[PDB]
Amino acid sequence: MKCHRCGSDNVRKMVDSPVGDAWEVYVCEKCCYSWRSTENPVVMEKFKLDDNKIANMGVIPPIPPLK
Amino acid sequence: AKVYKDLREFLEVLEQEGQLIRVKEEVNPEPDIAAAGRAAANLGKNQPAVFFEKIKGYKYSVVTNVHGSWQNHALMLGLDKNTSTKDQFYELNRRWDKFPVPPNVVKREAAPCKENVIDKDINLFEILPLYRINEQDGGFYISKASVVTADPEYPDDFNKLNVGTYRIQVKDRDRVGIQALAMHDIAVQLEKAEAENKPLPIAITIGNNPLVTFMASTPVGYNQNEYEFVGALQDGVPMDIVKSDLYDHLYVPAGSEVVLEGHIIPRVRTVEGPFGEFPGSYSGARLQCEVKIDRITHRTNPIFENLYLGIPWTEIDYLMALNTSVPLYKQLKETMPEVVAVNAMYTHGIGVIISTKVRYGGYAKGVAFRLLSTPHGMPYSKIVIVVDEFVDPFNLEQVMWALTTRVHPGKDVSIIENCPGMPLDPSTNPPGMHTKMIIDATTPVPPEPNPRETQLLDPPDGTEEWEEKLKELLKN
Amino acid sequence: KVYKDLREFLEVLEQEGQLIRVKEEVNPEPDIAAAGRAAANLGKNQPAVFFEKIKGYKYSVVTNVHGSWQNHALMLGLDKNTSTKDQFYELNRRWDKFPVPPNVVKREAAPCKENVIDKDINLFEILPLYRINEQDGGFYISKASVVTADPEYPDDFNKLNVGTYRIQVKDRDRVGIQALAMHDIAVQLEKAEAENKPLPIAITIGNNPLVTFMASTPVGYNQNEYEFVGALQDGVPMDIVKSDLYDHLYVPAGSEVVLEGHIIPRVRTVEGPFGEFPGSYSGARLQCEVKIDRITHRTNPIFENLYLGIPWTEIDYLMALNTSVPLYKQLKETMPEVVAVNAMYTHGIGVIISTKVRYGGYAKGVAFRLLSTPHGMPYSKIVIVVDEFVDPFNLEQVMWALTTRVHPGKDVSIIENCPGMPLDPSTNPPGMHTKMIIDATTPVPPEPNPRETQLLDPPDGTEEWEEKLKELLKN
Ligand SMILES: [Cl-]
Ligand SMILES: [Mg+2]
Ligand SMILES: [Mg+2]
Ligand code: NA
Ligand code: NA
Ligand code: NA
Ligand code: NA
Ligand code: NA
Ligand code: NA
Ligand SMILES: [Zn+2]
Repeated sequence: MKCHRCGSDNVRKMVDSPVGDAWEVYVCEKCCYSWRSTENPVVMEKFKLDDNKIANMGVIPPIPPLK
Repeated sequence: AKVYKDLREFLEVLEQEGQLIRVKEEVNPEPDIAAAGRAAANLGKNQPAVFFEKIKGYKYSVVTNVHGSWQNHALMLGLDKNTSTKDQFYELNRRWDKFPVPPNVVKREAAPCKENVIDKDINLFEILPLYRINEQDGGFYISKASVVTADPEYPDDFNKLNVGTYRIQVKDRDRVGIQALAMHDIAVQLEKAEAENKPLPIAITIGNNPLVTFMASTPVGYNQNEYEFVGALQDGVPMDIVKSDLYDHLYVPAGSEVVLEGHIIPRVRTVEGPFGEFPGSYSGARLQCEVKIDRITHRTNPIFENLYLGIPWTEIDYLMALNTSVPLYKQLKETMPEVVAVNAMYTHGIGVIISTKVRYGGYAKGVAFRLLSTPHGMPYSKIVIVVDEFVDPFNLEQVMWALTTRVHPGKDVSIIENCPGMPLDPSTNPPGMHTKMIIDATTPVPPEPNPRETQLLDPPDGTEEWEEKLKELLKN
Repeated sequence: KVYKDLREFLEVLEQEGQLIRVKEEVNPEPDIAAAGRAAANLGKNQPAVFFEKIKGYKYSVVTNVHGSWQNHALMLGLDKNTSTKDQFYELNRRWDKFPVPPNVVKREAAPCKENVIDKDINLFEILPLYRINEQDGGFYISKASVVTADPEYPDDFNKLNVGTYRIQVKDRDRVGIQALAMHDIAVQLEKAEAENKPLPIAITIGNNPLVTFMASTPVGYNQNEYEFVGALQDGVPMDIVKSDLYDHLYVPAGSEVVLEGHIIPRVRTVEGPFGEFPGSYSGARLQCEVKIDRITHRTNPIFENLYLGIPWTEIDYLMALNTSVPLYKQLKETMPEVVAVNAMYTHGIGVIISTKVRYGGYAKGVAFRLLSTPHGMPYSKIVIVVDEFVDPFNLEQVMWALTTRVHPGKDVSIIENCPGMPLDPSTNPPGMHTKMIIDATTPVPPEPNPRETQLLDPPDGTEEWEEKLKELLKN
């Protein structure tokens, strides 16, 4: 199984449905993208990610110096 | 009149007034909870809150459009469900002046939010029916949430304890991501913590008194405690708070449905978003903070108070309509009594219209300067229009008149580069920084030269009586 | 050292070698002005000069009371050689004691009530009036603390305001006051003139130097200046007494002269011209007239007047710190990131602000607050903002911040048609000037900055090498 947003295989199960076998939830762990086993997600080409975009992504808020 | 101690009391009133409907059928969370929220706001007027009793995978329930109408907004203040907009603005304007109303601290046994405690394997999904709000959202989000943090430098100063609203992306069973925007109070405390590489203790509350959620989103000063404002808006009745379990200096509402006690991991950012925001567009993914949940307290059968947001005038736009204008009006009026009213209902205050008397020439620009040096307006307000005392800033028809007859773009329009901005504004090309525009739609006052005649016409003599004589003649 | 009247302060000035006596008789016209200009021209340690005999008059005069840092320090009860920044920090502290209710005394206990003039009124009998600058329109009363009360709320002691305004003598019993539109007195005058009713007024002369100090201080409308005097006296309340003719009007108990009267409503006459602090004559305009109804004064009154003109006269010393401190406090209330504010130059028309930049563009927000403050909205034309570590009082460093941190493409902002000050001779539409904000701060996110602007950490041993060099030089 691969991630729908960045295509990495470092994806794992996050949680099971608290009641029965309704569904599961998976997480990328390379880009934090999570999704439910029921909803088949199709990430728009605008919102996909690679190692390059995550590198120069910009932080909110800035990290201060250490003193 | 009616004051609420928990979200449940308010929901009962909403149902008694026909402003809440129950979705008794089970419904899977993905496309539906969002759709019902959009449809509820799309109803136009008298929009009710929708209560989902059963969700496909989860144990508990959710409610979506709690704040999503003027009717609910009026009932929140204890007013008649049909109280007008201008009536509510005046009621807030009055109660606001009771500001310091010390909250009432209660014993832990008396707080419903402490009924249940989770300390072993932590799982948000066990207690919160998490769902996806918009299709391309990066994950499951907690939009309506009141977050409590304390100043690391002065942890005993109750005034520097701040509660505000921030969007939270669930990233694991026990970890979430918070948007600590640079211009909000929480970032001030986060910087103090990260400057020493120390975590920042935090408490995330869900399902509160509608006034608490209201004050959370209100841009009051840093040294002003929002719980003390709740007591004022309750017309002097103090609200009930209890001390957090893991962190003193941290106080949460006693009647919260869920409380998440944890800490912000310092000097760490991960991929948060994307997320559909109030301007009606997706906000791009950025590197934002993560918080680790250390313990969960919640009421039996907890209720998930979440909201839908998107193309404007969703639930969030009603929430922000008056809580943004009132403190901006009060903040300006403190320095400049000539200010009459402030309208900041549009796009969360990115557009502000101010009505004021012009004490002396150019005073309108000075008012705009004050608005642009206020906690909220400095980073948020991009377009500031100033009109005369007699123009209703909430009547866009009149504002359109002031623009066409009182604005000389040679002098009355001023554009300032490289000023503080808000990144959620999808127009800012240097993101989080926008060029301000000030429009002085006031009539010139000395010593500003005015070769033209701009005084308004006094109505003819009998206009007052003729209105009655015409109305009387029409009754035939 | 706390003073209850002008005489106690003058005694201290003489004990410290900061007051000289002109025992010889001297003509009032060319001399009192020349002595005032010469006194400030001394450069440093400028003393106050006390004239014992004036050609036509009975009593005496004092000029350049506030006209030096030495006198300014003795005013605060500090050592005569206390530094500028030391005094600035001392004011920053006493300021936070703000509400210090003054002490009301019985009429018999007030020295200013020793003599009363009720019959034919003549200012020249008691005040050695003289002309300050050659082309002045007449004899002027520069240093004077004027007391007025709000007609709408005459009982609210907070809305009682005392400030300094220039006064041209136009007859034995009538004078002209410059009620500038941006000052507090104009707010009260408009309320009175809107009903064609006179505005009660009390003109005091020769006061505690702290009273003269607070008069010229741009505090808020709802703040009483007498309560600030108690704060600057480190908690010692000052003494006030009720005016004879008008209740709601309180004057200092130790004043040399008190002129009780009223502003004639809806009337303007030819006032000026008058040489002002920018070093130029201010043109003649139609300004208010005041009718003197009664005079109370101490026996052997002393006329505390000042000379002003090409800058750094006595007035420039008076306004140096009383303008910077309230601007710093007013800014600091909303924005804790502000470090210090320098507004000593030409009465605050130029202001330099030192601040931390919370987030990108915050420097412009600080400038916005300064331009929306009681004194900076109409006065401040050029606002330079520098980093936390730049001393806004060290123009050398400010010049460094300008040359290395200012990109005129973005950092310079010019805004047309903003509130202005008519006394600034540059305003083309007079009383209305275009503001200029200069962001000499280092860029902070989210403002993009591709360049390296961080400052160099000094080499390792610089601390010790400073000592080793000083020791080697002692040979
Ligand atoms: Cl015309
Ligand atoms: Mg706050
Ligand atoms: Mg005043
Ligand atoms: Na808030
Ligand atoms: Na606070
Ligand atoms: Na205009
Ligand atoms: Na006052
Ligand atoms: Na004053
Ligand atoms: Na800069
Ligand atoms: Zn991924």
